[PDB]
Amino acid sequence: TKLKAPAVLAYSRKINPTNALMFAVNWSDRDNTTAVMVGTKTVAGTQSVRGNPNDADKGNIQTVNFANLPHNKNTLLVKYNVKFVGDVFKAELGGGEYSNTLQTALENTDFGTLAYRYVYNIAAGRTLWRNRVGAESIETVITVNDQTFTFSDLLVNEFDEDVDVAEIADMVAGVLSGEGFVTLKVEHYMLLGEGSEVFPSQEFVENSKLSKQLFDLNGQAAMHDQKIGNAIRTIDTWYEDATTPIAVEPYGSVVRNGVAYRAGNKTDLFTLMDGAVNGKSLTEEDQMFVTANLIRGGVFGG
Amino acid sequence: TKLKAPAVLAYSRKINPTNALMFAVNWSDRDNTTAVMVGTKTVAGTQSVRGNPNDADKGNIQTVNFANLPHNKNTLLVKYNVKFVGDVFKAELGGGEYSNTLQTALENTDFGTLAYRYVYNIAAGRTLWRNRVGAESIETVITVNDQTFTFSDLLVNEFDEDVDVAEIADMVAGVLSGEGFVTLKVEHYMLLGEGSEVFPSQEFVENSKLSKQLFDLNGQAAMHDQKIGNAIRTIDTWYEDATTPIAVEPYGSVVRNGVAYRAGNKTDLFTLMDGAVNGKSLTEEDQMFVTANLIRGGVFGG
Amino acid sequence: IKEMIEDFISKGGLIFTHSGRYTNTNNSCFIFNKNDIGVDTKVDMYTPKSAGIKNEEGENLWQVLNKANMFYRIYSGELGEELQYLLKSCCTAKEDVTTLPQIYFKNGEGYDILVPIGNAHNLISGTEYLWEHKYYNTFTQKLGGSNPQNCTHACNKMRGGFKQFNCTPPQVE
Amino acid sequence: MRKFIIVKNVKVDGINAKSSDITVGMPPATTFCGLGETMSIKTGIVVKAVSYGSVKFEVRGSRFNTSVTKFAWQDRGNGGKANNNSPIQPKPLADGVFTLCFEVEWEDCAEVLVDKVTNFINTARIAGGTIASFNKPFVKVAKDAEELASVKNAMMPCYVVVDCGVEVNIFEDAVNRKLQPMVNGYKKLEKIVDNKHMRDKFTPAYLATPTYTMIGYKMVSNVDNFDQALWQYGENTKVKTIGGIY
DNA sequence: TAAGCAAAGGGTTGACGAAAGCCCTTTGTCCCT
DNA sequence: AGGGACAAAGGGCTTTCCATTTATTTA
Repeated sequence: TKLKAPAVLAYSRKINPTNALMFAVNWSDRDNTTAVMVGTKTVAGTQSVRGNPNDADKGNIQTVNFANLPHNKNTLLVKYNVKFVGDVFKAELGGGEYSNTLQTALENTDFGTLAYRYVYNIAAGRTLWRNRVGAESIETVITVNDQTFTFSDLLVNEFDEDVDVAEIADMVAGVLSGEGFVTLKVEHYMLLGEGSEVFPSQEFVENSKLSKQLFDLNGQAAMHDQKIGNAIRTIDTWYEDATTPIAVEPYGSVVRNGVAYRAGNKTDLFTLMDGAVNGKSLTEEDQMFVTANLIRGGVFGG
Repeated sequence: TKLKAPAVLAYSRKINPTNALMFAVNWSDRDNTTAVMVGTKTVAGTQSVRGNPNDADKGNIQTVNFANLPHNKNTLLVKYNVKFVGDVFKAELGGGEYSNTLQTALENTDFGTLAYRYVYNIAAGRTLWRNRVGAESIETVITVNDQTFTFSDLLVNEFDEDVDVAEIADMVAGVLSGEGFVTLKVEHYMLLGEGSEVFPSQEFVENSKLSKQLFDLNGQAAMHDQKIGNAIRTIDTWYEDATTPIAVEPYGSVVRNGVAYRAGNKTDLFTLMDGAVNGKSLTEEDQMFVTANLIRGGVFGG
Repeated sequence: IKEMIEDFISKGGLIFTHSGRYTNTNNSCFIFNKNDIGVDTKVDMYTPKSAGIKNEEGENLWQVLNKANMFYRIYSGELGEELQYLLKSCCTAKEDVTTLPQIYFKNGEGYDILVPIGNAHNLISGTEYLWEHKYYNTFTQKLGGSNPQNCTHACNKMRGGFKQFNCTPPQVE
Repeated sequence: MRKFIIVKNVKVDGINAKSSDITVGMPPATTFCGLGETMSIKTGIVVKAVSYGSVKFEVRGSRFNTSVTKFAWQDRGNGGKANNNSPIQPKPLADGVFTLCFEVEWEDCAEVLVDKVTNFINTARIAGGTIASFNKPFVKVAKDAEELASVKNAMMPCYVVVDCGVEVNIFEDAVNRKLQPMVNGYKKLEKIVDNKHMRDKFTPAYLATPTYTMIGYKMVSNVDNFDQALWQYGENTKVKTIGGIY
């Protein structure tokens, strides 16, 4: 008949990115790392809503948090650590016959191209979300277990094949397919131009004076760890009218566009599991989607 | 004989743990310590709920308590104490009779194996369950009655014999076999990475503001004491089809997984007490489990 | 009132001003102390799996007997012996000590074993007095878990739960 | 000639906060006055009075809901009912740093009292709590109020508890004055007919109901009388204060 | 010292049930041929 | 002399009955 997820089936994080930090460096010298800090400036713009055409002559004012490269340096440095953990399938919470029948039905996935797309997203620098634009050249350096690599140009929308991402893909694919962890200490260098604007992650502010407050650790501009871990997993290219590599979620849902790319057409992850536990043959490019959501996380309820 | 069990039976807990405390230190100079301050961040994600595919193109920003190491230190320090109390044969409720004919029927069991598994479970780092996962190098320091031992690497899943742990095993088995107390101050050190994420205990709460709340001592990250005592309790490899150690439960059920091993197959507690009271000779791999229940403590119905 | 009181005695039929059901749902101990009942005091109500019949507005036996000393005008006895005797046939003593705290006290030259059981008026006057009159330091609890209607009918009626005081002193800086 | 023994900065962990179904948080004065009888019976040192402060205290849980661990399945009759989580009835716990003062008469050198309370701390539990770290006890001698003020100046910093008394009843007094109630005594209701389910089988057992009182949390450097802060056994099955109502 | 301090979009879901009733089985208690 | 009936005693599973405020709110 049917096997169902346990009322409780929770899947812990198999990626642990640290919240990235934003530093200011020069281009020719990268050792004088000086914190880009969150400063609080004030804007005096316009009252311009789609509604309320009467209020179009009275200027609004709010205090926003801004972060720029200081006017002696022309490179933004983004420093983080990402821990790719193994023990992918073992259900943290939950875990009986919907964790083990998934193991006997999901041991033959493609971990290699999975790890290739994840290390490509770090290497092509899609982890910045706004600092790519207005940048002449990007240099992303990755250090794993006392070895260092440098990446100059990778067009991010099409996952090209090269030789300096592929061996890190072998390490990460070996560390998800078994036990353990692999630590990527990654530094992104962007020649944004002299004294340009950097874009940290905004925090939620619940009824505060600041209309725009950036993420802050010790007075200094920083980006959210879950924003980094969002941008590791923008690998999903197996949905209806496959196009952009969007972030992988059980409904294929980007909340900026307000449309879920895998929902309501029998393609979602949840659906793509009950057949797997029931024993149907999962194809080569959607069990990899299921495994990418295993290494994402989430709750798998009743 | 042919006598009936008491309808209620009370046992004191003879493994009394203290709640863990969390600090951030560097891997070389451990003196420069600071508490891991539990903060509250707010995360904007997708719905990602089982079923409900119609409202799967909407966000859900919720407040989550987080606890990260600061980005000047890469080491997580843990600190707590354990007390073992002798005279485990005195029933709180229950004066004796049934208790006495079980007590003199359980004088020839293996206290040393239980003692070694307890001190091996706290030595290997089972007391952590998420901060051990991803650490570059763990180490443990145990200070008991003015002597100090230090361990570097132990396999948590497999109980492997070594000479450094057997002295602590005998020194707590002496208290366990007779009467008295022994208290050990335990510290754990983990190279996790620069500004990594730690995992304190989460509270049981339906809090209206915080979704996932981490436990605090005036803001400092901390675990539950019974979270520690569950991992020291986790010894059971004597149930049928045993592969992993589970917590001592009278029905052999862990509730995170949602299954029950020892229940309903003439293996659980309330059949084995009736067997041992009525003169039936027990299996030589069952008697240390019965003992374990007692030291963990417990009331027992009818 | 007569038909659902008759349904109550045909049911399990227990009323009480003191219980240990609030400490643990496996209690089944019930005593109606007499001398402590004053005009504004409140009483909870148990029958098996919290059953009952409404009074054609969704109104069960509880708020009936609880609403402003309704019970008093049958307990003092201005409503006749016909209702009062059938009311008095329900308040029985039920003893049980299992899964309850059992502590000691130093009496005169010796110790005394005694079981702490809870009070009926305190929970309901807590829900109706810390709430309505603006005391802003309390904890809100729900007993039991996902199915709270197992204990009593008081448990069944309001699902917001009772209120305790906070016992957190200010700490040293 | 009275003697005082002091337990400073004792870390209590696992202490269940449910003093009653209506007072949660600190355990009642029955707990800390029965600690004296616990060392009077287990050890043998006669304890006549007790006082307590709080260096720190926190009940485990959030701001309006404090709550309870997932229960075990430690009951007979739940053979197939073990795969599910638990039946969960509320039992909130706490953790705190406390100071304790005991009134003892010793008639012996003070080098035995410290060890004799030290080995009792390691085996007893503070209302289900676990002692983590505690300072070394020391013996204080006071014969008047001037030398009792030397006891007053050495508990700095702590927040001691003094009696305050009830005006008419509990929740009304908790509202208009904004004070704190806690249990100070127990009233006998009914005697259990059979003693086969007791833990002693000889002493008669009576059902009890908790009687409450109002208190006050005071800075230890600002209390006029320590005997206003000490607590002891009373009558009948109650506790009271040496110094009376503050 | 004086005049003016924005808008939408969402805010999770999963476990957390004692007692009466209804059958099923087992072993105290008693029976002759 | 021992299986078979007579019946108590545990034991698994099966409903069940709910409806108030959902708090606000921190020193």
